[PDB]
Amino acid sequence: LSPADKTNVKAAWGKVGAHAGEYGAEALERMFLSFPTTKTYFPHFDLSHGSAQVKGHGKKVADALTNAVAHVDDMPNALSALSDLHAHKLRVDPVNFKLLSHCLLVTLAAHLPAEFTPAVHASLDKFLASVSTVLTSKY
Amino acid sequence: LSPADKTNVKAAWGKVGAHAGEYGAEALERMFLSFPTTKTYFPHFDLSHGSAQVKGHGKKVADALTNAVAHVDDMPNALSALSDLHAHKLRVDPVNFKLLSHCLLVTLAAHLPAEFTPAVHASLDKFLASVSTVLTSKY
Amino acid sequence: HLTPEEKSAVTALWGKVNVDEVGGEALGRLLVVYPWTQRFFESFGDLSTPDAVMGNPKVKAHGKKVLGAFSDGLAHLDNLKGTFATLSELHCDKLHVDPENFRLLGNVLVCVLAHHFGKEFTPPVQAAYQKVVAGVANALAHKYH
Amino acid sequence: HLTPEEKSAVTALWGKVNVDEVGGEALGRLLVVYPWTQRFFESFGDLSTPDAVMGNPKVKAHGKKVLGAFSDGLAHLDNLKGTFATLSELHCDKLHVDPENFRLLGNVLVCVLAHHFGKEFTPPVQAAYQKVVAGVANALAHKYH
Ligand code: HEM
Ligand code: HEM
Ligand code: HEM
Ligand code: HEM
Repeated sequence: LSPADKTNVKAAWGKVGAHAGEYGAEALERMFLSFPTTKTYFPHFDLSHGSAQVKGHGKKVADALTNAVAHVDDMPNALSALSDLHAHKLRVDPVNFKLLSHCLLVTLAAHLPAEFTPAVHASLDKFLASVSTVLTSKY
Repeated sequence: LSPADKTNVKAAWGKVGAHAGEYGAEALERMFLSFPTTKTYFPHFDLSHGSAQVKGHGKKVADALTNAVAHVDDMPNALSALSDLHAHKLRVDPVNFKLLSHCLLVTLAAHLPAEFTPAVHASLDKFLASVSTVLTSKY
Repeated sequence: HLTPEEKSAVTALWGKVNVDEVGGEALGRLLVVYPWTQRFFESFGDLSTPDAVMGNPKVKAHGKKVLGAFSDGLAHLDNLKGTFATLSELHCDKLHVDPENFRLLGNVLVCVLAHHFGKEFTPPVQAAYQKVVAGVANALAHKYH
Repeated sequence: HLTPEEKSAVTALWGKVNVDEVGGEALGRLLVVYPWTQRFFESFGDLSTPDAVMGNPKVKAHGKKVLGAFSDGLAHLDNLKGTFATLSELHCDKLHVDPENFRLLGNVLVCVLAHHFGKEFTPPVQAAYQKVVAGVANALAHKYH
């Protein structure tokens, strides 16, 4: 990412803070309702509204994204283990990362309408695209 | 790219050799016929079969791919100027890098029957996808 | 294909949409987030930076006409291929726009509805609109099939 | 959507297709080149290496059914929505296969025809076959739209 991109992402995710996991859970829920082809990857989950399993997984995703922002300059070594999990073991179709990235943007917009400028929208999209490239890099 | 993919790419591309320029001209011709939306990018070319200009541009595309093969480990710096031309100046829609990559695979299949195994097919797609990732990295 | 309680939440929320601003908002964000789309719009003038694009009189004007085509599609959700026949011909035969871009504009609109409507834009509301924007996207792309 | 000289080149080359082997070589190549697709064929057995996939007898057997479905498409080029309405339901509502993967199998089919026909698989012939595969992928995607 460019210098301006780094600044807009760190700033936006700074002002997410403790809400990180709550936001992650909402993005998974928006994903499961809008794109029903993604429910097949979680047969061992209660995918009903308010589900405790979705809340706990929400926080795991959020914490993975917080590490990514904190290691923006060395992203393939901050997410190395999750490419193995996502590509080799689970065989997650690459389109699905684009569906989660989009629901994660619809969440940041509904909750942070003051920070969700068109320039910050563009910075977060390149950031989630980069995260998506690293997690599909074992294909 | 994995060491096995590097060996497979070098094997295949070694056998192309002196005909690389001819094959690049065939790929461009196959793309204009199959995906006629790609022609909007060459309004200053004669795009008839055997056009001097398409042969000329075939050699430029091929010489760049040979460079990319000789620098597989430092692709981002070998192609950085081509990344600027195609994103900043030309504004080429990323979907178009997938149509030209497919037309290259079709050209190599038709010329190198013995060399175009499943294993070699897969390594060449990864390589052309790697080349497309760099050329669209200013987005 | 929307259920009665989907079609009623879709139509309910639209009546509260500032038809003037949201259209320009949606078109402006597409040009800044996916900069290759700018080459279709050269005559609109200065798209050099994010402020040049959002404050651009022709972008804001053209956005009213986009949102206005979205408004007519909701009314006729049972005949989109018909409503969008003339725009399909324009976008696919004259302009040569890759159908992947129809989906991206649909997805940028959803992000913008979420920006304005906030907590009123619920996950089940979003799933109903994601059905609308895909249906629009496929109606526009029919002249390629 | 095929000129008269297109439809005649398409038909002429298809008649020479080894119906026993091409469908298995195409399905086998989809699974090796795009490995996420292997999760839908879990019960076909050993898909652990490239050599396991190509010689896997369930892959060859199912490869003949896929090619059969394409022959049926070529015979009904003017009504593809109607010929594939049952297969679309299987792939879309039961199996939950993303429509992008339909384009990938069609493009892999085009690579395999070029492998087998070499010089005969001319650019004009390839462009007639691309329209067909696009035709078939859009018909299999109909139950989403
Ligand atoms: C930005 C994108 C993504 C991130 C950052 C991400 C991150 C993670 C993390 C951190 C885990 C848990 C690792 C652990 O156990 O410690 C995980 C598990 C998982 N992810 Fe993702 N993921 C992403 C996208 C996706 C998508 C798009 C899918 C499917 C549509 C998916 C499916 C799964 C599945 C099935 C698991 C395992 C659940 C279980 O069995 O416990 N992921 N992901
Ligand atoms: C693997 C993919 C590609 C490679 C390696 C490649 C390589 C090149 C090279 C080496 C040049 C010459 C630059 C110069 O004159 O210094 C060039 C120019 C160009 N390329 Fe590509 N290219 C690729 C894909 C594409 C695609 C997909 C499009 C459009 C669909 C495209 C459109 C152009 C155009 C319009 C020019 C400029 C032509 C001119 O003004 O003379 N390229 N490319
Ligand atoms: C997805 C929904 C879309 C809708 C509903 C839509 C709708 C429209 C409408 C109503 C017009 C004006 C037609 C007229 O009054 O003559 C138009 C023109 C146009 N659209 Fe779109 N469009 C969409 C997507 C796109 C995309 C994705 C692009 C480009 C990336 C695009 C590029 C254009 C261009 C270049 C014009 C002509 C502007 C001019 O020169 O006057 N459209 N569109
Ligand atoms: C143009 C593309 C395709 C065609 C023409 C096609 C055709 C067929 C046909 C004829 C069947 C057998 C129907 C039956 O026996 O009831 C079938 C089954 C199936 N297809 Fe496809 N298919 C296509 C693409 C795909 C893709 C991309 C996938 C997965 C990535 C897929 C996954 C399956 C599965 C899982 C089955 C069921 C296998 C079983 O019996 O256990 N198909 N397809």
